[PDB]
Amino acid sequence: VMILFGPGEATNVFQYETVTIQITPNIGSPLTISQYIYQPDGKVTVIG
Amino acid sequence: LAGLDTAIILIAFIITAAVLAYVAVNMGLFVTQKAKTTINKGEETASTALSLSGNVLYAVNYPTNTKSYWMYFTVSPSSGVSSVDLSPSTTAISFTAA
Amino acid sequence: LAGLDTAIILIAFIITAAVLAYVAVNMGLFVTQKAKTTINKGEETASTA
Amino acid sequence: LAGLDTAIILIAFIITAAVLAYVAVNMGLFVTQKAKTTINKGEETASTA
Repeated sequence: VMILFGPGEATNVFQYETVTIQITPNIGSPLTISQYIYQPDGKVTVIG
Repeated sequence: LAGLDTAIILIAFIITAAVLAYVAVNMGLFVTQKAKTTINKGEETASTALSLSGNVLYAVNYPTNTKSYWMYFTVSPSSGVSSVDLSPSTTAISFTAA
Repeated sequence: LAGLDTAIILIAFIITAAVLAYVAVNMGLFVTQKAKTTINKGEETASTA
Repeated sequence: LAGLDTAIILIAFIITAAVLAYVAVNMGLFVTQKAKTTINKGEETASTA
């Protein structure tokens, strides 16, 4: 699963913040993903 | 005298009972199939789920950190029990930063 | 008179109940086997690493 | 004769079952959400210090 940010959400980096993603298919229970994001530490950072 | 008027009412009452019989059986067949379908959908609902099955990766304009690029993660059906429909017309993915 | 119309409704109600019986038992056999399979897959998931 | 009194009782028994169905589903939705809220508050309680 890949999320690409547009100019709206891109505007400044997630720091000292909770981010939540939820996937909800048409049958069965949804998957809820939550991370408190500290400062990013490299080109890619491991958040969860 | 009475061997005729009674026979007519008997005919009518038989037809009346047969009409209820017809409706009751049809509607029993209908409702029991709705129950069958529901039981199947209940089991599908209890079984089908996604697990997060990798780390969550986040990408930014490092080191400058003024701008956000993408997030990546990996998912799989939970405990290998059943398949998941992921068509984007039916499925939603929500994103919140409260 | 009444010894006939009542008998017809009885026949119909028996068949109606038998139809529910048929469906309920079949679907119980089905779902309980799905449960058996799930329990096995849960144990496989907890054990395998 | 019997093709009518039986039909009335059927109507009434259906409505009676539908009323229990209505209440049971509503109250299941309610209680399961109370459970969801409780589970969240339990995790908040264990984490926050």
